[PDB]
Amino acid sequence: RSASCPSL
Amino acid sequence: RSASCPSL
Amino acid sequence: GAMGSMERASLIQKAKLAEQAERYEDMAAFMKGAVEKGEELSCEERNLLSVAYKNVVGGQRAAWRVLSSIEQKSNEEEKGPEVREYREKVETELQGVCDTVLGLLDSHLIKEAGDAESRVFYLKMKGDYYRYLAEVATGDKKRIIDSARSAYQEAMDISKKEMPPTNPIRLGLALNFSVFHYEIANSPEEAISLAKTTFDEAMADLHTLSEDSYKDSTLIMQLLRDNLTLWT
Amino acid sequence: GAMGSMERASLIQKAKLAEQAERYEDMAAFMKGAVEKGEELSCEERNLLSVAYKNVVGGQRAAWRVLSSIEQKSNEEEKGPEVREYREKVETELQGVCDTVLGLLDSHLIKEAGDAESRVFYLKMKGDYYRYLAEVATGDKKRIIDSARSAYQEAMDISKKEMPPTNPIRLGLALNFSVFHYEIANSPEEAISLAKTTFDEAMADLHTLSEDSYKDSTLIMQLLRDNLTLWT
Ligand SMILES: *C[C@@H](C*)C(=O)OCC
Ligand SMILES: *C[C@@H](C*)C(=O)OCC
Ligand SMILES: [Cl-]
Ligand SMILES: [Cl-]
Ligand SMILES: [Cl-]
Ligand SMILES: [Cl-]
Ligand SMILES: [Cl-]
Ligand SMILES: [Cl-]
Ligand SMILES: [Mg+2]
Ligand SMILES: [Mg+2]
Repeated sequence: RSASCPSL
Repeated sequence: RSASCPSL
Repeated sequence: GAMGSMERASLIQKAKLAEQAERYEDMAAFMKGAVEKGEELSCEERNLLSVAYKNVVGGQRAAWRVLSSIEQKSNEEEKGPEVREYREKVETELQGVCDTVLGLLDSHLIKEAGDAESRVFYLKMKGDYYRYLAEVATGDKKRIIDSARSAYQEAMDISKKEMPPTNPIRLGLALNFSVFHYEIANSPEEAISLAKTTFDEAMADLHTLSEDSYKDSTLIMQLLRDNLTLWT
Repeated sequence: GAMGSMERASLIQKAKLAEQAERYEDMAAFMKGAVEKGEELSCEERNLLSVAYKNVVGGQRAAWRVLSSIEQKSNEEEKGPEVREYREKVETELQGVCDTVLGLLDSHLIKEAGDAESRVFYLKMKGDYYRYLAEVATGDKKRIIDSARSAYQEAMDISKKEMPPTNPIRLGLALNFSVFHYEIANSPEEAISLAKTTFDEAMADLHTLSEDSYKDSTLIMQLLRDNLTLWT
């Protein structure tokens, strides 16, 4: 799975 | 801290 | 609301405490409370709002994926309605949290946002929360997908005019929009092209940054590169 | 109840799904539902009950400690009532979960438990939930401490008569009772003596076990030894 922008 | 019995 | 009797500054203080205790659900309720006071949010406040809800929704999305996967495996021995019921339960809660965030954006965070920083921030948030709705949508998926695209594109237009290419939110917006293209809109080529051009334009602007700004931009740039390595 | 309309077997199935999705709060509500059907729990069901609530309460205990520590640091610049208010909020929820578990044990899990396995299990649970109340008690701490001790001692008496020394629940009971002595009752010597004698008696009974039983006992034995290394 692609990584989205993490919390932060 | 002391370890208690973990969940399992 | 339940937070209607608490001071704005007290809600913000409690949100920071909830963050330290990893009580993200409490953190989210405090920040909803803060937003409903009707004053514009500072940069630090927007960040708290964002962290609270991303963590709450993050937990629900992960559970949902675990359950969908068990459900799909069962549609290859008959086990009754329980898997579908529970998946629907988690899904419904997920949709309520997304509906809460989008309601806040619509009443009245977005329309009061005049500065590029705040406006981009709120439009990106809107894109992300429609994207999360899209991940679980089956029967309306098309309108949801288009609402996501439209919020992301509007944010991209402002970020391109008003912000330098290394600005962390401009970068994080592009990363999330590229994930939208790849995972939701079925456009891997659009995804790869956006990630590459975003990375290249930031690279060429690193020289303008202080060491601290430099560290913030390059962290997001690494995630763009990680996805490009996955997608290619 | 809210679970009163769902089948017992459906609640158990959903509890297992909630466990896989790490939705411990849902898992706890399903298992409460299952218990309130009024039938005795099997071994696997008791385990689900135990995992659900230990995880829910585990999260609250960790938040509480984070907050108490901030609160104590503030009683060494004046910041207002927020830290105390929030600590009290988390504390109150923690006490409600413990009160829920102890209510279930009292209506009617313990009194229906005839076999040593079930009875020890339920009494240990009772000890642990009073121990968690004791961790946060200030003004009644003494009665709470004594209710914990009394449940643990009753379980220890049955476990010593009815179970082999390597039985995982006998071992886990002794470990938790030793932590009670060390962290709650202020009796580090009692703690060390119980841990040592428990470890030694299990060691001498390992030879009777299959390879699988052997692996289960030795895991708990390592935690006894880890505490002994900390306490000595
Ligand atoms: C991760 C979020 C979308 C963002 O842009 O953060 C800036 C560091
Ligand atoms: C951890 C719990 C108290 C217990 O005894 O588990 C048996 C493995
Ligand atoms: Cl939470
Ligand atoms: Cl359900
Ligand atoms: Cl829009
Ligand atoms: Cl949970
Ligand atoms: Cl509070
Ligand atoms: Cl008792
Ligand atoms: Mg078959
Ligand atoms: Mg001072």
